[PDB]
Amino acid sequence: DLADLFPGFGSEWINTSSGRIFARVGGDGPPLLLLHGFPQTHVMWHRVAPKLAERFKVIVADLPGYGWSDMPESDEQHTPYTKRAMAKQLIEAMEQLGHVHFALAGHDRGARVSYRLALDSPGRLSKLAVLDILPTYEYWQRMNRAYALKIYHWSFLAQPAPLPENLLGGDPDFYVKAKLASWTRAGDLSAFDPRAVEHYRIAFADPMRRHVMCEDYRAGAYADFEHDKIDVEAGNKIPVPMLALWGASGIAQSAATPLDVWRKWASDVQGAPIESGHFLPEEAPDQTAEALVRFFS
Amino acid sequence: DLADLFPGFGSEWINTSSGRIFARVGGDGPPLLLLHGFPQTHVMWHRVAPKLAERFKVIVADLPGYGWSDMPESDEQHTPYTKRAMAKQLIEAMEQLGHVHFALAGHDRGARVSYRLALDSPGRLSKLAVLDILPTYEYWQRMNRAYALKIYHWSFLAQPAPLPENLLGGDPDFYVKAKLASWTRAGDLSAFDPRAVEHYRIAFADPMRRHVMCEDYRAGAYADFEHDKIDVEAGNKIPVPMLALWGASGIAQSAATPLDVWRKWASDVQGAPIESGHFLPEEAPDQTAEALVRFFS
Repeated sequence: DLADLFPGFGSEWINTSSGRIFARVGGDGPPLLLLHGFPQTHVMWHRVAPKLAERFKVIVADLPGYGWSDMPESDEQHTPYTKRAMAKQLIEAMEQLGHVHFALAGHDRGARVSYRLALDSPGRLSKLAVLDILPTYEYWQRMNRAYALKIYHWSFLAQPAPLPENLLGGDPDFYVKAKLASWTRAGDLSAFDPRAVEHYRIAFADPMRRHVMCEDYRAGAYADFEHDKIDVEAGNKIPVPMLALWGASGIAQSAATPLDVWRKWASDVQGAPIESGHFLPEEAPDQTAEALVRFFS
Repeated sequence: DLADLFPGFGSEWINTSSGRIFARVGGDGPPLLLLHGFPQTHVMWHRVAPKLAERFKVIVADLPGYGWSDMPESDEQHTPYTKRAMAKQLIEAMEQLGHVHFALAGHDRGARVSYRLALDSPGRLSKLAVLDILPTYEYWQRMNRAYALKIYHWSFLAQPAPLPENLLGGDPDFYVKAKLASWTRAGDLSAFDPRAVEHYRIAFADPMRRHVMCEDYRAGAYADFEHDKIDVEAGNKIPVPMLALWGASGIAQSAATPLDVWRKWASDVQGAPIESGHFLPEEAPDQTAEALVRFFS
């Protein structure tokens, strides 16, 4: 029932100290790690990874706790699902492949892992691409009526268990599809490959998977914010050359482009809007792929 | 079978242009309208209404669309569930009883109706009490990270239909009990009369009632905020003598000091904290009733 959307990619279960990371691996050349976000899995890269795999060893991983990666036991502080912890786990996973210095592109939650990784261990990264995020700190700092309605799920999923878990169980299929549709330029699922939607839907149908996503968001409200706040206050910038791509209808320039935001977080950032909703690699795969290839090569 | 929590009170089905308002009616003396909020019905006054009914003609109304009141069909602007519309409907309902000048105490959503009533139609009110609220404008204006996590439901229930409705429908009992419990001081259902809880749960079990509550919150995020915004930016103050009561562990006190906020909205406001969570009339019936008797007398 689950299509293989990365023909010619191998499938690796990468052991780490916190559990297995699942990854599709293809290509040859410099290693490039691609991290999806919510509510998706690695298959969201299915339209762009083949193009990346022309020039790179492309590692398309499920985030810890997402997709087919193992789900580490969480704790009161949601530690394993803090971006610091997920970055540490993915660094460990890349080390199991002998990749200690790699390029990194993350979308959504994966991009939050990615810039936290860049902040915590910039020596691991040759280049960083983040797709359609601002740092978690920025979202919370920007919090106002408009953002609270737009990213209500940041506060909804951060509610204490089991409130979101129980509500999500009310109609998980609807919810994951609603999230997918509502953040696209189209407003429907037509930008997505149906077989990828089935990947997302099946992952979301697992209550334990949904709980992990809530743990991720709870981290996003608490530890991840605090971690970012320390960096803002210390003036710590990302020293890795980075590319920030955003959907022109994701979250753009009401009073500051993402580029102006990322410049405060990174010393070397280039940016471009992509004609897309949130799901750049699926809504605008050619435009995301060429931007990524141009940047990483 | 639902309990009668208002022994001696009559029951009135009041016709209005926007549907019938259900109300319990007891007492004698000056008319006093009591409005409940979310996720409650008029029965949350059942501990304080009989005390009030010694001194006042107490009309304990279900909000439009709540309890046993009719549910006007909403529209794209959530118009019947805007506090302005509900206020107008309750003015009509009161006019049906011959009450064109009355005292008004509202809690939660009902308090939002109440202060909007006082802004739109102050000549209708002898005195106004609002329980555990600040104006909707103020909640939205103070919606930073901490407050967005505290009252996430303001943004979650305001999401476009049928997203909240679909999630709420899986286990409505859980959600209504979770909100009742989470906003009390004790954090459980022990403040509530079990028979009252059953009223609330039964109303919440109706998907149309749930939809109405979301419409209320949708109005709260849009039209209500806009109406409030116009008044605050115009410096329109409530001229009706006002009592602002709030729970020391309630919702209003976590955004800001309530009396300071209310003094910006009201030319003649007194305030007192009550040791209580959000549900002042059920958590602190004696203190609430005494505060209301003293103020309205």
